[PDB]
Amino acid sequence: PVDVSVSIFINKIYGVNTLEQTYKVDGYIVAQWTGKPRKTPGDKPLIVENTQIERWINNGLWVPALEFINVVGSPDTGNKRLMLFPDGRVIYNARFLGSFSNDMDFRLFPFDRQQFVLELEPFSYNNQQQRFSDIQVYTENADNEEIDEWWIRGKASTHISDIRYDHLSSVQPNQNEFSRITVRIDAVRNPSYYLWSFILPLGLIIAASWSVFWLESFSERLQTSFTLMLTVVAYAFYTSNILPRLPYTTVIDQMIIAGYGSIFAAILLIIFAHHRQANGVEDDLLIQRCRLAFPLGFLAIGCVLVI
Amino acid sequence: PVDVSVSIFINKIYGVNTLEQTYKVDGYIVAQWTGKPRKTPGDKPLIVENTQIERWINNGLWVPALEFINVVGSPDTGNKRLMLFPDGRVIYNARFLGSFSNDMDFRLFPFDRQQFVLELEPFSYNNQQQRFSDIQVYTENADNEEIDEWWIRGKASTHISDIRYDHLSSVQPNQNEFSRITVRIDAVRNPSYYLWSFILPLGLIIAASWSVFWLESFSERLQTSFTLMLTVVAYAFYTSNILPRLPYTTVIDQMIIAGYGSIFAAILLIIFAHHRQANGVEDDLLIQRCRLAFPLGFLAIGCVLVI
Amino acid sequence: PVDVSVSIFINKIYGVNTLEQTYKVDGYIVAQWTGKPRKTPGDKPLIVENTQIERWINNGLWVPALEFINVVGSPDTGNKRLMLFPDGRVIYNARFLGSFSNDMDFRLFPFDRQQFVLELEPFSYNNQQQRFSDIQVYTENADNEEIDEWWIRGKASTHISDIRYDHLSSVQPNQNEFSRITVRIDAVRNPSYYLWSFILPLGLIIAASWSVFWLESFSERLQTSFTLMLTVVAYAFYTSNILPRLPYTTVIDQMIIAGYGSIFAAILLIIFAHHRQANGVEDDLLIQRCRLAFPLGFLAIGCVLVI
Amino acid sequence: PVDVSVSIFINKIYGVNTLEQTYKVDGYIVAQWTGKPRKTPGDKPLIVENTQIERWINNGLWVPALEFINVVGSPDTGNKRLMLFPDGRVIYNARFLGSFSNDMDFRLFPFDRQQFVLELEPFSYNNQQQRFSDIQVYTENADNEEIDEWWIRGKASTHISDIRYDHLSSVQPNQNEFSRITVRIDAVRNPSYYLWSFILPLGLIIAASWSVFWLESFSERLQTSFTLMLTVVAYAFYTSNILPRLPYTTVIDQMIIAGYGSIFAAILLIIFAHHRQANGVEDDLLIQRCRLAFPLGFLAIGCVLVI
Amino acid sequence: PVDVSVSIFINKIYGVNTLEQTYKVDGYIVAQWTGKPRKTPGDKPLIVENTQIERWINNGLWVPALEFINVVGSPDTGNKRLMLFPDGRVIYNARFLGSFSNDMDFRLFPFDRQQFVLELEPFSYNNQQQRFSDIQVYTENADNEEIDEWWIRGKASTHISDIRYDHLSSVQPNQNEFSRITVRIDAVRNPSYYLWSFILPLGLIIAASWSVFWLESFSERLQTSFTLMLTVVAYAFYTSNILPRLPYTTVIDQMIIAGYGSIFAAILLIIFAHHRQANGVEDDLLIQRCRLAFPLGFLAIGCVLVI
Repeated sequence: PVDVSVSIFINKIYGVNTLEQTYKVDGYIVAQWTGKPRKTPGDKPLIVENTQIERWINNGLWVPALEFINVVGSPDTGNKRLMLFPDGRVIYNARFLGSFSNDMDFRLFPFDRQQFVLELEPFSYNNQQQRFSDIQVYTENADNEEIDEWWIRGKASTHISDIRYDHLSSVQPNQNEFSRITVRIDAVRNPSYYLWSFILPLGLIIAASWSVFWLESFSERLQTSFTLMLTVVAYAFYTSNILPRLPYTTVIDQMIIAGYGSIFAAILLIIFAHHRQANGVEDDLLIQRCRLAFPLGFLAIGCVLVI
Repeated sequence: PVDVSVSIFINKIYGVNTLEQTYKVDGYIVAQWTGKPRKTPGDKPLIVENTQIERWINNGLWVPALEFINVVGSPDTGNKRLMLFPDGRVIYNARFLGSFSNDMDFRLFPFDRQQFVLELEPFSYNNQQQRFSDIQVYTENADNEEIDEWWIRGKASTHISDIRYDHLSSVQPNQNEFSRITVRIDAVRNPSYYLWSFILPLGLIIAASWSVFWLESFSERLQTSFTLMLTVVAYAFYTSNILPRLPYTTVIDQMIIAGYGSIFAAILLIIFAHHRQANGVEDDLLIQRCRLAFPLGFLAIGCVLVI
Repeated sequence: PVDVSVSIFINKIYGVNTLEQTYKVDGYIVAQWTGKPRKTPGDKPLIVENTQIERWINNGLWVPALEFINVVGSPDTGNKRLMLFPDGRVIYNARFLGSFSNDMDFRLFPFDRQQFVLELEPFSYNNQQQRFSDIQVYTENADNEEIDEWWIRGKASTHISDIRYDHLSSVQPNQNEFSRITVRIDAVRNPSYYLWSFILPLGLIIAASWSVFWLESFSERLQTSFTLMLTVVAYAFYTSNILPRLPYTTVIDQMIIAGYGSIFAAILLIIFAHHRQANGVEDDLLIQRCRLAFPLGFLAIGCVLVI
Repeated sequence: PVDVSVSIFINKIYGVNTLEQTYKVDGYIVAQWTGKPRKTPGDKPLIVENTQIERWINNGLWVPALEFINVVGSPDTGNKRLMLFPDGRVIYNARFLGSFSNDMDFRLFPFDRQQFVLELEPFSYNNQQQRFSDIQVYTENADNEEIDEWWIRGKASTHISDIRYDHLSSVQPNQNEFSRITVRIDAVRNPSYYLWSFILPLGLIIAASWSVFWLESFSERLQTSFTLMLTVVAYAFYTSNILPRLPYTTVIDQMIIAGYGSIFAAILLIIFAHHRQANGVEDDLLIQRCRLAFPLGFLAIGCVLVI
Repeated sequence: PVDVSVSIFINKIYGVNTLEQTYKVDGYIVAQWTGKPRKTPGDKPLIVENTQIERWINNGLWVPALEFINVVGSPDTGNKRLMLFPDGRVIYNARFLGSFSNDMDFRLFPFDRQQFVLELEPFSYNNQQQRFSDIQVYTENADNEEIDEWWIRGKASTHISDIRYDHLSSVQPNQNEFSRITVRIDAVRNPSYYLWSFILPLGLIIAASWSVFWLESFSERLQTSFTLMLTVVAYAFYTSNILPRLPYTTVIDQMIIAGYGSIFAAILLIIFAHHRQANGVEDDLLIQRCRLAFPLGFLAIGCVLVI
């Protein structure tokens, strides 16, 4: 059971893919273990650089393949180095950029918060053959968050576990568990742009829609209702052209639907108010009371919506 | 006739491209067979990792090439391993990400349901030379479907078959059959987003369009009809900018066309009512009757559509 | 002069790029010739798979390079095999996916019809050194055309030709000709989507635009004309955001221009009728006349255009 | 100083990237020089194909690296061949597809005209070590200009020069010169599409905007002005969504700004006419003057700006 | 401590990605150091080209791997050469294209100013093993800035520093410092396009929106306000579809929000004027006053909001 100590440096996380639930991570990976002692040039450690590494494998060196479980396709392995010590220690250091997978819930967008995970596991060697001892994940402070799309909330959380693959061969008695490293980094989306350039104008438009009941004529009210409908449609289009593709309704989508329904209920109430009573009465109490009740009814419906 | 037992682990299915009829599949592939026995270091099984694999082949090891039939270009094979047992067993294990093709019908979108298929076949060796014994496909449960784009409905269906290529050589007596593994996985699209953010606003706009006959003046009616047409145009624009490119009409496209035809028929009826009777009679009976005859008749039209 | 018999299996054609005039083609390529006999294990033919291929070339085996002339960049070569027969026969079989070029005229879109071409030619060896004997192009029937964007109409047309590169050396007497295989596949675009969601709504919008002359007042007519102009603009925008990039006007672009001109001529005719006569006359007869002359006149203009 | 004669075949130029000032070039490159004589298999010249080339380099063959200076990243080198003659001649032939950069000015778009340049230079050897003797550039006729986006004006123009890199070491006396081949191909953009589907509808919209002064009432004029503003806005959006991204104002952008300013000046003139006279006399005389003075000053500006 | 002198030639900077804070840089990298003398053919230095370089490493040539710190994934290594001198000097020259990251603040867009940085560092060798001696950064003048997207303001600033990695082993006394080269290039964005086609039309639209108070009727004012709102919505749509994605509000976004607020305050003031005094007195004094307070107050608040 070989003891392996790892350390993963994280340079950047970016490239959010909402539909595919992937994210790009660039950083470093260090893995250290202890092998048979060896003679080096002098007693100083030996340095082996990318191509030369393969040579040592062809001559019998054991370098285990550590696979990113949650990765998406072969990542872009940058420079890689082996440091070989005379006492047998071996250190594998590699720059890596890769697309990783994780369950991501975007329903509370733009106020969502996610957690980027990394999953390391030996590809061929089990835990009875090769064991994980140490994890250390370092994230740069970068406290000037205002510029970045995402805000990291705390340093990385680690988790070593043992994964049991049930569905395997039947001649292998007990060598079916593997040592898996899982790294989690919580982060929150910066909603400033969506607050100011999406939410605030939408609320202003809906308030303007409420301002329809201050028209004197019925024809004016009903005709302007369609201008309001078209306004909401154009705004929803601008929205959808900017916002990311998704298979569920975002919060902004819900505000859009709320504006649609408010205008629809306004049209219904306008028609009803004009054609309610007898003796050619428009029920002036209904119109001039709705002129202030409609904002409060909608605000109560929205405070119930946030639940 | 070599008996090969395979096992395909499916990690993720995503990236549907509607125009190309492709979908990306990331997972593992395992293949086991029995060859001539071999001496290993001790009687313990030997493990060979990516680069060294090629070396063993150059010294005479026979590793057959298994091609994904329905694949699109060279897939991205990640880490790969050979496990060699002293009794002759050989196991090939490889991580793979690839884009696959299949007939996909999106006419009932966004309520469509598809089936992702995989087709494995030996590239050069026929069925009289190399045979498939077992198929085993494992899919993760992933029971929090509400977030995922597609909902897997059931376990995978497998089928070993014999494929016969007619157009071949003329010296080949009986070596013209191949062993093909076929895996099918049914799936259904999540229609929530298109129901709430597309279907509901489209229907609400169509109802608001119906509300034109409740106008008193004729000029108001005809002038407002054009604002309604422009609303439907902007809505169809927003729709088409979001929805996937396709060569046929989706259900939503049909609803857009239905809104167009509804407004056009409304304009025709408005003109008819204004100039049906003599001496400039409005024919208010027609206007009042269609005020509620358009909804029932159009729902009947859509019902005869759906069936 | 080596006789080479080829066979090209065409699995799928897709991914047309209008601006680049490229299209993606995935299939197989087979090339067969007869060489000096060779010793195999037994008298059964020998099979060589991807990597080992290079070894055989390095030991003196002659494998000619066949270049796709009309391809765009290095294609994605999948699995490849060499079949070596004891009598000297050699068969090269390779899976290939590539982007190919051909002159493509999209003026009649969405009613255009194109033909996908493939051009094979030996890269270095001339016709006095290497000759093409047979071509056979196989495409699966796939008679369920309704799903696919393009409809293949008949089997591929083949043509062996000899191409003479003029600009060559001046000491070379006659070794300047090459054997080129040309494959052509005619196909027609499925216009259903563009028929129903583009052409039909456009005609409906243009007829509704003509319906402006049924307004009683002049001011109503002129004010509504601008709502119609904006409607056409929004429609052209929807179109252009959806339709493929091109450097020339499609049929749909001309229909957009036709709607533009119809609305503009309508505005011109409205002003003319308002100010045709002296003493504040409206020339209502002109409005009544154009009310039906615009359908007839514009459809006569469209039918003269379609000749 | 070795004399090297090259030959560049140009198959296609496409894929202009406006922001990056890049263009895709697909063609062939041939380079010939004369070396020490050599023994061939038989007395006929020997042909070496892609993979074998590297082997021949390891055995002492001198093949200089010729770099495309203005290229962007590693181009896609397809098949490459060495033709070795017994008299010592060496010919390197390779298919190449690459993205190239050059100063491109798009200010007069869609009436712009550009020139595609290619820049070849030996990577390691100077002019005293390796010299360019001949250039021969072959460009396809492509006389079906109506379909192609760009019109080539003439065959390629070439220019060999010697480049001196100032910023270098101080021990190198005069070996700081390199032989650079420069190929230039002038071309003019076909403006038909942008003329008919962009310029003409925009001018028609602006003329309709001029038609505001023929409204009788003041309220009609001022209220219609805002729908006209909205029309220009929607058109400008359609424009910018189709037209290529750029860091400067195109001619079409200038026409958009001209329409905007025309509508704004129209609003100014409308309000001025309404309140130029005391007691708010409408001053219809000003409207009757400006209705045909405004297009006059506009088209005067349109002819002036051309200078 | 090996002294290494570098030289970085910068060919082009482009491809700014606002969300990822990356930019593509193409140029050359030169590295010079002095090793033990060597026998060459003659006294002229020996030149080694790309592939052969790798061979020389397997036979014992020491070429240190220098990594770009701020790069994103393996850069696109073009041609590379080794020049070996008899006096012991060794020079590595390589063409490179890569994606680089740096803190980039786009808040003052379109007047933003950024700085493109490059960070060079040895991958495996520390400063006691390998040191940087000289920096020389050469940038082409390119003084025709008007065409290019970005304008470089001054020549590059260079800086050698020593970077200390804390998290390392604990037996290593002082081998925790590395020699880092830092290159900074200030640059300013070309605002012409965003000035003329975005800022100026937006200001004209806002002034036109102010021109609503010159309407005589109350209904005219209130109904026209909604057309103005819709105009602002379409304009914001056009902007956001063209402008680059960002997580914060640009200056242009602030102007859009300001137009929104102007229209909303105009509606508020209209309603207030309609119901300011008893009996729904319209308060013509309020309209007179606001006709000049709204523009002047907007100028004052806009001048306040920038300091």
